[PDB]
Amino acid sequence: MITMKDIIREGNPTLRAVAEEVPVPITEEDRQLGEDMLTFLKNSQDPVKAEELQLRGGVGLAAPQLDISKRIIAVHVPSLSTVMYNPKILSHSVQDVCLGEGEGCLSVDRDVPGYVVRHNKITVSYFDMAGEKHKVRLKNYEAIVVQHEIDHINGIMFYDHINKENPFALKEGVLVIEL
Ligand SMILES: CCCCC[C@H](CC(=O)NO)C(=O)N[C@H](C(=O)N1CCC[C@H]1CO)C(C)C
Ligand code: NI
Repeated sequence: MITMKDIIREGNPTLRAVAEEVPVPITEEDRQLGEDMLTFLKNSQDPVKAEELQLRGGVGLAAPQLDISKRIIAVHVPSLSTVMYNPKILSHSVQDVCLGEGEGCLSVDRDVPGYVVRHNKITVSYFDMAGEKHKVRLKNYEAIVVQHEIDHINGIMFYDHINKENPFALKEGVLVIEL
């Protein structure tokens, strides 16, 4: 089962590499990995299990974070709960958005203050565990989570987006989500 022991941290080069496309039809191993990833997210959100297993809560996870350089992401937003294989953003809004409390990441063991501005709306295509294609329109928090995970498969970390000089600057027009 995935626990914090399996999640690599900032400094590990795999987090900055570009993940490899996975085969379609989906391999049984990639299917299994996806299942284990979703199970981790659910476990991390269960107050009791999170304590038992000493897990940090998370709403998304990308294969590279497990030192598996593959384009596989799992999301469990408290809704949206699924595993996306070879996900790609086909289009996005002009309008941007950011979480008022900033972002964190299971691979980052330090607090990095500041706004992470992303697109408020995105259209994403992906293959599910059965290798069947889906095209979904996401927005707000769900869009933020998916962009955070897709960034991982492109070797990008949330803090790469922070304006170090002015971390809480808010360009006129950007939306804010407060959880
Ligand atoms: C919103 C963008 C998606 C964040 C995904 C991460 C999980 C992760 O490491 N993904 O790669 C998470 O849950 N992080 C948490 C997080 O940043 N959260 C949880 C509630 C919303 C937001 C607050 O900043 C903290 C607990 C580390
Ligand atoms: Ni992360």
